[PDB]
Amino acid sequence: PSRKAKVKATLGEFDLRDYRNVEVLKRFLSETGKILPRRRTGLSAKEQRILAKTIKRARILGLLPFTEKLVRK
Amino acid sequence: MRRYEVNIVLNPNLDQSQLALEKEIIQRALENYGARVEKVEELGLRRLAYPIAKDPQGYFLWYQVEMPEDRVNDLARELRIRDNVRRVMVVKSQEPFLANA
Amino acid sequence: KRQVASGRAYIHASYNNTIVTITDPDGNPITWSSGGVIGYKGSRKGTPYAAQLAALDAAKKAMAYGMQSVDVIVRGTGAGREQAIRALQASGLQVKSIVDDTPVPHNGCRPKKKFRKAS
Amino acid sequence: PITKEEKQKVIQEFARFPGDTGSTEVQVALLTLRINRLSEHLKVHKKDHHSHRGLLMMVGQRRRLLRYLQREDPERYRALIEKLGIRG
RNA sequence: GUGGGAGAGGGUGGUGGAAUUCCCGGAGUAGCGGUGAAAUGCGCAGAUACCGGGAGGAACGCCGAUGGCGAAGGCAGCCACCUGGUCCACCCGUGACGCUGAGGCGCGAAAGCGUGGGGAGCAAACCGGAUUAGAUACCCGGGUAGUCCACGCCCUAAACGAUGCGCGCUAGGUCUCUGGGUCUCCUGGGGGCCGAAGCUAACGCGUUAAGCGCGCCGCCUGGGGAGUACGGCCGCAAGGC
Ligand SMILES: [Mg+2]
Ligand SMILES: [Mg+2]
Ligand SMILES: [Mg+2]
Ligand SMILES: [Mg+2]
Ligand SMILES: [Mg+2]
Ligand SMILES: [Mg+2]
Ligand SMILES: [Mg+2]
Ligand SMILES: [Mg+2]
Ligand SMILES: [Mg+2]
Ligand SMILES: [Mg+2]
Ligand SMILES: [Mg+2]
Ligand SMILES: [Mg+2]
Ligand SMILES: [Mg+2]
Ligand SMILES: [Mg+2]
Ligand SMILES: [Mg+2]
Ligand SMILES: [Mg+2]
Ligand SMILES: [Mg+2]
Ligand SMILES: [Mg+2]
Ligand SMILES: [Mg+2]
Ligand SMILES: [Mg+2]
Ligand SMILES: [Mg+2]
Ligand SMILES: [Mg+2]
Ligand SMILES: [Mg+2]
Ligand SMILES: [Mg+2]
Ligand SMILES: [Mg+2]
Ligand SMILES: [Mg+2]
Ligand SMILES: [Mg+2]
Ligand SMILES: [Mg+2]
Ligand SMILES: [Mg+2]
Ligand SMILES: [Mg+2]
Ligand SMILES: [Mg+2]
Ligand SMILES: [Mg+2]
Ligand SMILES: [Mg+2]
Ligand SMILES: [Mg+2]
Ligand SMILES: [Mg+2]
Ligand SMILES: [Mg+2]
Ligand SMILES: [Mg+2]
Ligand SMILES: [Mg+2]
Ligand SMILES: [Mg+2]
Ligand SMILES: [Mg+2]
Ligand SMILES: [Mg+2]
Ligand SMILES: [Mg+2]
Ligand SMILES: [Mg+2]
Ligand SMILES: [Mg+2]
Ligand SMILES: [Mg+2]
Ligand SMILES: [Mg+2]
Ligand SMILES: [Mg+2]
Ligand SMILES: [Mg+2]
Ligand SMILES: [Mg+2]
Ligand SMILES: [Mg+2]
Repeated sequence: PSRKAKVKATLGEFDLRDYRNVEVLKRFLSETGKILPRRRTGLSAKEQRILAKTIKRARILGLLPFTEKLVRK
Repeated sequence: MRRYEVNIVLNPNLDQSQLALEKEIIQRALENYGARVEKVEELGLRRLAYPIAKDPQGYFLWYQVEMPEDRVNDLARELRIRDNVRRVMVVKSQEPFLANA
Repeated sequence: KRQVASGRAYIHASYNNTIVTITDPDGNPITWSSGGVIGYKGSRKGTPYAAQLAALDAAKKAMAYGMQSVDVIVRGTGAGREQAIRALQASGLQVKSIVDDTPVPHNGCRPKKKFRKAS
Repeated sequence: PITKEEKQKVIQEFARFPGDTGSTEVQVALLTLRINRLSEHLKVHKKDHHSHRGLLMMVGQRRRLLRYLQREDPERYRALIEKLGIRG
C-alpha cells in the first residue's frame, strides 16, 4: 500500500545533496533509523540514490541516527 | 585546486578561550596545507542524533575552501590530531541537486 | 532493601526461554525471573504461558520492592514475548510504555550454520 | 589527472596544421601522454589490474596508428617517433 | 577533438556506526543454554538477564531493486586521492588507419601451498552429547587448520546465458536504468518480459536471435575404459595443461 503519504509531495524545492539539513532529511527516515524505501519516499532511482549517500553523510556527521528504538509495540 | 567543504565537529563543553584556540589551530592547519577559505558558516552547538565521545551535543564548523587536492588528505589527518576535534568530514563540493522545483 | 517504585522492565524473549529482568531507572536490576525461575525445565520454558508466569513473578517480586510504574523494553523475537507484555500489563504494575529494542547488526559476524542463508 | 591545459599543449604541439585535433601524429601523442601517466600510476599500485588492461589497450591503439603511419609516410613516422621518444 | 553523464569498475590511505566475543565495574540471583525431547556444556570462584567503561577482529543493516559497473573472475558503510572503461550531444580533426586471432603475455571465485603476521565470529579435521539396529552423518556443546592482512605460489569451477568475437539485415508491444531533444512524446546506449517473420527434435529463441548473411578463432565425431595410462611441459607441494 503506502498510499498514505509520499514524502516528496510533502515539501517542495530542496537540495538532495545537503547533508547538513536535518529538518528535511529526517523526513526520509522511519520510526526506526531506517532510510525509507522508494515506495515511501516517492523519489526516482537517481534521486533516491543520492538521498542515500547524503543521509549517510549526515549520520556520520552526527546529525541523523543510524538506528532508533521502536516506541509502543 | 578543487572546491571542498570542511565539516568540523568539536567539543561542546569548550569555554571561549579553548574554542578560540581550536579555531585558531584550524586556521593554522588550513594555511599550512594551502587552503583558501571561500566562506564559513559557524553553526555552533547542536544536538546530535547519537552521542559522540559520550557527549549528547556537538559544536559545528563548516568551511568551503579551495585547496590543492594532493594535500587534502593530509589536512584532514592534521585536523583530527586535536583531542577536541570529534568529527572531521571533508567533501568535494557539488552543485545543488534539486527535487520539486 | 531499596524501595524504588519507578522502574524498567526488560523482556528478553527467545524461542527457548523468556526471561524478565526488572531494573531501576538507572537500569540496575532489582528482581528477575524466567521460565527456569518458575518450575519449568525443558522446552516448556519457551512457552508463552511460561513467559506469563515469568513476567508476573518478576512483577510481584518487584512489587515487594514497592515498585509501581515501569517502562518496558522488549528484546528478541520469541514465543510469548507478547504474553510477557500482557502479564506485565495487568500485573497491577503500570506499564508507562513499551519499546522494542531487539538488536540487529549491520552485518558484522558470520552466523552459525543454524542461522545462515543470511549474515 | 590531465588538465585540459596540458592536453591542449600537446595537441597544438603535435598538430599537423593549426586546428588539427585528430591527425595520426596528434592521436599518437595524446596516447603517449595517457600511457606514460598510466605507467607511472602503475609503478605504484602494482595491484591495480583493471587499469592495467586499460593500458594494454592504449598501447595497442598507439602501435596500430604508428604501424599505419610508417606504412603511409615513413618520414612523418620516423619524425613523430623521434619527437615522442618512442620505440621503447 | 570539444562539452557533458551514470556507475558496488580498479588501487592507496583514512574513517563511521550496529552487532558478536573478551576484560573491567555496578546492580542482581539460580539458573542459563540448547532440543523433537534431551544430554554434554556454562553458572555459588555468582553465570544468564540489565546499566557503565574498555580492548579487538571481521563484515557493512536500511537505501537495495525486477537495479548498476566490469572482459571475465567479480564489485556494496562513508571520505579523499590515484586510475580503467563507457555512453550522449556537436558533426570539428585524421582518412580504411578495419575484423578476427594459432603461439605468446596478462587476469582469473573458492579451496589449497610458502614466509611472516593477525585471529572477534564461523568452522574441515578432531573431542564430545544425543538420535539410531548401527550413526565414522543428519541435531547439540566444544574446536584446529582455515576463513582475515602482506608478499610470493597455485590456474581449477554447474569460470553458466551450459549460447566465441565483429559487422549488415529482418513487425511490434511493454516495464526499466542512463544520456540528449522541439520533453503528449521523440531520439541514443544498457537491463527484462511478451511476441511478427523466420528457426528449432522438442523445450524454446525471436533487433540482448537460438532468424537472415559475411569474416576469423575454439571445439565435436557412439557409451564405457578415462580425463585414466605413457611421454612432455608447468608446480614447493597438492596437482594442472
Ligand atoms: Mg529452553
Ligand atoms: Mg571527455
Ligand atoms: Mg567502486
Ligand atoms: Mg575501492
Ligand atoms: Mg561493541
Ligand atoms: Mg561483572
Ligand atoms: Mg553451581
Ligand atoms: Mg556443574
Ligand atoms: Mg558462598
Ligand atoms: Mg565450578
Ligand atoms: Mg557493555
Ligand atoms: Mg584480543
Ligand atoms: Mg557488460
Ligand atoms: Mg556471477
Ligand atoms: Mg579523509
Ligand atoms: Mg572516472
Ligand atoms: Mg568531417
Ligand atoms: Mg580531407
Ligand atoms: Mg585464483
Ligand atoms: Mg582464498
Ligand atoms: Mg595441508
Ligand atoms: Mg562455534
Ligand atoms: Mg558426534
Ligand atoms: Mg534407523
Ligand atoms: Mg556412519
Ligand atoms: Mg552414539
Ligand atoms: Mg564440551
Ligand atoms: Mg559444531
Ligand atoms: Mg599448515
Ligand atoms: Mg596460509
Ligand atoms: Mg594473494
Ligand atoms: Mg560449457
Ligand atoms: Mg566448459
Ligand atoms: Mg558458431
Ligand atoms: Mg575491438
Ligand atoms: Mg530528458
Ligand atoms: Mg530496448
Ligand atoms: Mg525491449
Ligand atoms: Mg510463427
Ligand atoms: Mg513447433
Ligand atoms: Mg521470448
Ligand atoms: Mg543452434
Ligand atoms: Mg563419426
Ligand atoms: Mg569408443
Ligand atoms: Mg572416448
Ligand atoms: Mg582433472
Ligand atoms: Mg605424468
Ligand atoms: Mg619439479
Ligand atoms: Mg588447467
Ligand atoms: Mg580444460
